[PDB]
Amino acid sequence: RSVMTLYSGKDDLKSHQVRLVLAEKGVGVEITYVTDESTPEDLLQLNPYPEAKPTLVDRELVLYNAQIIMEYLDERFPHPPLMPVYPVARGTSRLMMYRIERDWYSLAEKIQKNDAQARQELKEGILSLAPIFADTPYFMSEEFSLVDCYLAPLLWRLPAYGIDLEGQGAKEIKQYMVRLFERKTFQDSLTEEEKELARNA
Amino acid sequence: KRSVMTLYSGKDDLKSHQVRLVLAEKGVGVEITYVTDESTPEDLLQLNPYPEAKPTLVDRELVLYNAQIIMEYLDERFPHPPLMPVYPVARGTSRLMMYRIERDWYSLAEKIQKNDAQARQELKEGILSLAPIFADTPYFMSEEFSLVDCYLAPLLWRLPAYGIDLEGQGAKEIKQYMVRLFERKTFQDSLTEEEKELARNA
Repeated sequence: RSVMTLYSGKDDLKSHQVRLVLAEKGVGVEITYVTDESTPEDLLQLNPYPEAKPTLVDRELVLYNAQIIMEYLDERFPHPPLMPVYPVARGTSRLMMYRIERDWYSLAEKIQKNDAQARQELKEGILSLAPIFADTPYFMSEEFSLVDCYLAPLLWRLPAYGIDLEGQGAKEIKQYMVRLFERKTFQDSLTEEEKELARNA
Repeated sequence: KRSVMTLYSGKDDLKSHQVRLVLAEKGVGVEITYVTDESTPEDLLQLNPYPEAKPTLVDRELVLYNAQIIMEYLDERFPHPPLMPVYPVARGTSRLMMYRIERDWYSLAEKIQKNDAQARQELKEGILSLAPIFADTPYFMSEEFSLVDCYLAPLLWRLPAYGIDLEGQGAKEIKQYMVRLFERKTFQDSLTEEEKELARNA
């Protein structure tokens, strides 16, 4: 068909981002799910790197790296805007996205290997964001953006990460989580595997 | 407080040279504070929380690190001349090529400056295999000078210092692109004295 193909993980944190963005753009995509057990021959030629998900294929153009995909989707499908307009705000947005992947997505990898230092570090970091959400309903923005597409998959996996939010700042973050998860686009972007993380853990 | 942007650049740093090239291409003037691994200033220490804290651009209350972030900021805040394509598909390709240069080649250049002899050959084998694309276009997958060339110009300049010489077939196209790249007045203006000294002493 004349429709984009997405090679996605079933439980992958970065594949969930792309799926959330495609839902926010309202675009229909053919999703082929890939496991660590077996990575398809089609994807094997299209993606040269060990980590193969997410990969978006469209006509001639093949793209990997999740932020490259997310920025392409925002440039190809402008409505609704998931990035700010002015270059200063766009710089800050990109920088926050960089620091979320470097400081927190890395911690989560360790938390899946049951690191308790990383678990405490991520909880402390998440709770420190509380004074942002007393200013703006979303991350440093009045409107939902791509930075919220970094935080939403991460904060969804918080019971599975063994993280329970209490103390000062919990009320503010939990409200932000409500604004994030109650979105129809978020609920539609969930795989059954991703849905099973909440109601079991 | 000062009404001009401040770049915290390295003297021989690869990613600092990218940012310096882009600022030269945009024609915008900047107070450049040079930093060594020996000592990093109190100002820079407060704004950047990472071990490797160069390049760092500081503008009013906005601090930016990561070279690709800074380079994209500069292209968006200073539109003339455009160093990125207009259409979304071309922009995605450019970003992917910029991603692969840093993942595949810039990683080898880290290993060369340490010890590695294998990384020297791997970078040589990488560049010479990409030689047919330079026959197609005057710049890397582009008819005009883009940010992809801003990834290649710090790399190919240091090619005598890496110990890689133009070898066999394909190297005619590489050197012709290199001479097209290095003879830009923006490139020569972006070079530090340390970076100039790599050319003559190797």
